[PDB]
Amino acid sequence: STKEKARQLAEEAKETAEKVGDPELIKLAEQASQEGDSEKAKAILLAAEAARVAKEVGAPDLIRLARIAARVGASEAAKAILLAAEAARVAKEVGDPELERLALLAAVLGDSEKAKAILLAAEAARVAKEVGDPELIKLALEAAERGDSEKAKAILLAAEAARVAKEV
Amino acid sequence: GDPELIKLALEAARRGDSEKAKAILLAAEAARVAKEVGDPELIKLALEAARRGDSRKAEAILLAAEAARIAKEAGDPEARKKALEAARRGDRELATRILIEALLRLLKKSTAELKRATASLRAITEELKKNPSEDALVEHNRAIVEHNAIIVENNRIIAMVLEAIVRAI
Amino acid sequence: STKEKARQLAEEAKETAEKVGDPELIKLAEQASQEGDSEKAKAILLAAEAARVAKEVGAPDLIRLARIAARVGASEAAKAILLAAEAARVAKEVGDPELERLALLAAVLGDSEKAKAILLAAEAARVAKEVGDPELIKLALEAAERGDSEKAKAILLAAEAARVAKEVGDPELIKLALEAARRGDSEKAKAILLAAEAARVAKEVGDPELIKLALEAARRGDSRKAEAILLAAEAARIAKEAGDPEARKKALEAARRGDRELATRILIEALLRLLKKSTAELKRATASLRAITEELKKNPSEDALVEHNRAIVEHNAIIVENNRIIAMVLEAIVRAI
Amino acid sequence: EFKFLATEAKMLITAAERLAGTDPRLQEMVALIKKELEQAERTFRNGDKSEAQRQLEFVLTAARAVMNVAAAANAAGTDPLLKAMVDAILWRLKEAIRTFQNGDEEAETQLRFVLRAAIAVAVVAAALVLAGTDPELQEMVEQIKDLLISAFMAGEKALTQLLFVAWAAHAVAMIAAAANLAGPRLQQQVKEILEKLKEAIETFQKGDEEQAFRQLAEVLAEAALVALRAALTN
Amino acid sequence: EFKFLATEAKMLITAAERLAGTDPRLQEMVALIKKELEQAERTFRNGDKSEAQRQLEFVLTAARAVMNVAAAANAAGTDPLLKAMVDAILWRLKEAIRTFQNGDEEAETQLRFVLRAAIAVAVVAAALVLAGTDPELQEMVEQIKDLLISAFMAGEKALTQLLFVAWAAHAVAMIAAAANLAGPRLQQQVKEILEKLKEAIETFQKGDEEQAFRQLAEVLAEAALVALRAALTN
Repeated sequence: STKEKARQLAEEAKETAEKVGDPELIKLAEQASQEGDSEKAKAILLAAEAARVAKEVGAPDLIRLARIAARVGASEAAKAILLAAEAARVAKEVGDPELERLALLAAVLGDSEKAKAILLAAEAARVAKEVGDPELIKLALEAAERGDSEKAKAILLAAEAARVAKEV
Repeated sequence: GDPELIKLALEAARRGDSEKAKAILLAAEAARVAKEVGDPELIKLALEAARRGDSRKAEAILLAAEAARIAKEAGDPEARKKALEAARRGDRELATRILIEALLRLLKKSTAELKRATASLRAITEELKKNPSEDALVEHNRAIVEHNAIIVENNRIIAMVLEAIVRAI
Repeated sequence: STKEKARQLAEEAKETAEKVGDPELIKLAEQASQEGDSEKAKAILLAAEAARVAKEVGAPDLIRLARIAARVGASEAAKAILLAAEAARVAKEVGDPELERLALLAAVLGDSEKAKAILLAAEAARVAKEVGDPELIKLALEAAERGDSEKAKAILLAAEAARVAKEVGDPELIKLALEAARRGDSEKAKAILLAAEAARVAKEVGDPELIKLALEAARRGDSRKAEAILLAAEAARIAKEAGDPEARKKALEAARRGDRELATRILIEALLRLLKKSTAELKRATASLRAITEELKKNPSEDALVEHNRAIVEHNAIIVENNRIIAMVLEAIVRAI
Repeated sequence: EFKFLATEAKMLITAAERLAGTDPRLQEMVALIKKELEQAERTFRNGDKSEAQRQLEFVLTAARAVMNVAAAANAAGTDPLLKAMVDAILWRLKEAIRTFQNGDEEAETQLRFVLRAAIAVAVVAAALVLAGTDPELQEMVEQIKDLLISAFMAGEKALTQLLFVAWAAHAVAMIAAAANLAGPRLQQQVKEILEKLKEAIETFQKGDEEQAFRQLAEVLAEAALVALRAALTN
Repeated sequence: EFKFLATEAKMLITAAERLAGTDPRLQEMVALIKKELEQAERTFRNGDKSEAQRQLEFVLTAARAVMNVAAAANAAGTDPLLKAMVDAILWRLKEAIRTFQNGDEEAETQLRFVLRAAIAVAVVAAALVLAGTDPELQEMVEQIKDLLISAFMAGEKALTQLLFVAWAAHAVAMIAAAANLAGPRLQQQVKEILEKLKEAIETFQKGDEEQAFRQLAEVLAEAALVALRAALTN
């Protein structure tokens, strides 16, 4: 079931790449299918989803990052690029450039942990700007610079708690 | 259209394993839900369960497929992804919880739609009241029927959510 | 958090005192807040609630009792006065003066146990007068004079079991209720009540094995087996309403087994089938209402508007019926969960 | 030695402090290195002479990569991908500095490549800064940068790949400097070394590890030989 | 590693074989290194993996210094003092290669400086090759070369001195490359970094080890920063 799962995940990779605007990642996915690497197939799939979320966000850095990750078949780098494109969307919703830098850095380092950290930190910055919690935004920026997903999720939950408290 | 499920059913019939046959049935149902929704990972997990014969994993995959179908009907792709993750995990408790959250969101949406429909029906009633005629009574009755149909749809959504809770409880 | 809880419970005490008609208890509550005694605060609160329930009942004895309890800060006496004012309301609903004497005595002695005894005994006397069970009323009066909350609750449950038996026609259940009242076993009386309910469901459905298991549980006094038989009887009733005789037979088997989990699962399956049927019926009714609406739209008139409104009302009634079925299923799930 | 090759590290620290005037991450890394330099000099003054030598060797690579990053920032003040990879290498360097400060062994593992990473990064930065109107291979250099980003992901599959990328940048940086001081003999001489360079890069992108590296190194050597005459052509 | 960073040494060997077309001592050293590279690869193929790593690390510095010497010969084909110091470094490199082949320990001692010696030698060679009509500091560069010859004699008193000479050459080579592609804003910007460079060199010739090294490094950094704009000025 390894070669079949590889061909399927790689076909999905090529489809999400063509939807992302990547025919190169689509061809790399076709190659992952022909080789039978489910790891490379899911890597090209996560990278294609990353490129789609980036085209939704608008960062060519993570776009080329996911393109190279699909051309190589890097699953960690592809998941990092996907979570970093989510972080970039959340930051464009929030408006923190240091968060965008941390997200692009997590995508480049391929640290999916740091990428989820950047996503949770962009969410934390958005929730803090909505609540007005400067300590929460500071903790979010500190987690984004550090790449701590626990600290970024804590900043997000603290901004949400401060919002619920101010509303209460 | 799951020939793997049909093969598992034939193998269970030859083996006389009602458990394997029920697992094949649940896997065929999960694969049908995956094909109707478009969850190839769900259909893959269903085929894997049919080859394995795990009625628990197949039922969890079916619950996650129904949850992802409700999510697509609502628009929660994160819910569909969580359902895929839970079906890959093989548990149905998280799938049922996600289906419940999606049903709650869809129920809030249907409640907003029903409030809007009731406001529209009251407006058509006030219009027929201010100047009753053929068109006025026509619009008032049409708004009443539209409110009844919206209430029937909301009740159907609530019934689906309750059936999900029952299959979970 | 002791002083804050004290100030809060004492402010609530003063408020419920002013609502009860007690400015003296309100001032005693303000004093309990200023001192910071959460015990005295909750005491003045329970005494203020006691005075409110008394002003609702009309006994100045318990009123002055709660007033003094708030002035002193007696939590046991305040809870006794509250349960005794509840007993006095239940007795004014029933009409037993010995019960009122026992309730006032529990309020004066401050025995919250005897006060709950008087409340349950007034409830028992009311349920006996409603059912016509003189043994239940005698046990209620004996518990009120004794101050036994267990005996009074047993008399209440036995009067309720006798009422359910008379409404069902189960003389075995009525005999079990009288025996539990004489024994003072609230568990046996509740088992007799559940058995009378199960026998009523069996008679209304026609499940003689269910009525037999109900009589056997009433003779035994197993509230668990009686509740399982009642659940299986409701499941078989839903099955007959749907047409699943296999479900009724499985309910009979489970009631003979004495478990209610299988009975609840069968009731859930029957409710799911009935819900699918009601969903089909509601879709058909919505289609018919839309068709009548289109007919009134193509040619509106007296008959057209009449048919459109009649179809709308029929769809509303079908939706109400489906909602009632869903509510019954949910109540079954709640009684099971 | 541990205090006789740390004066060279001290000149490196003085250069980096004067060459990293932006990217406060670079100033913070220089400060942590000087503290690490101070810690080694104290251990060089203490009986921890072997620990002093180890910390000084680590801080030497740290200062070298920091100078690479500072020269990159000075040579890549206009490339967003370069600034992003630079901040990424800065974060990776802070992580490796915390790891080495934790005694992590794996310090000269990622930083072993992060040193080569900063090398190739400053290489691409100089290739972009000494470029002009017609880069003609900045896309390839971006591809190489992608390959560097890929090397940023290939960091185990980047040890020889980083060296190959640096050698291709050197063949490009030689051609870039030749065309920079040219107004076209140097351009025609660099057009033939760049031809073999692109051929090897396609071969290096064709999974050729020894042959493509050799072809790129020979192209770089021929480019440097032609640059010897191009430096006197103006 | 011992065979994963020796492919980089192999690209270095390919560059040097294509960049050392004269000085048959350079070709002979490249051949002895390739044999030493072959000996390490055999030890890398043998159970002598630590010996393979040591020989590969030695041969890596050997190939680096050999590339430095080849680039110097390509950039100093007209300086007799440079060719003399180059043949001297070639003889010293043959001696250090025989010593390391003898297991001598003292291999990365003189070659430790002879690596920096070849570095500063290629540095001065590039400073002379990228020069033109007005060297204006080739005498100083010859003085530095003298200081390099002095470093050639100061090899223990040359470890930081070689680094300082290389940094001064870099401040000169940056200014030299700036004036090379210039026809005069780059010349005026390099005239101010060269001022601090000569001031530090006089200070470095005044026995100032930290202050003069810092001043020369800062002058080189400012020169490299001005070169970033001078590279787009043409």
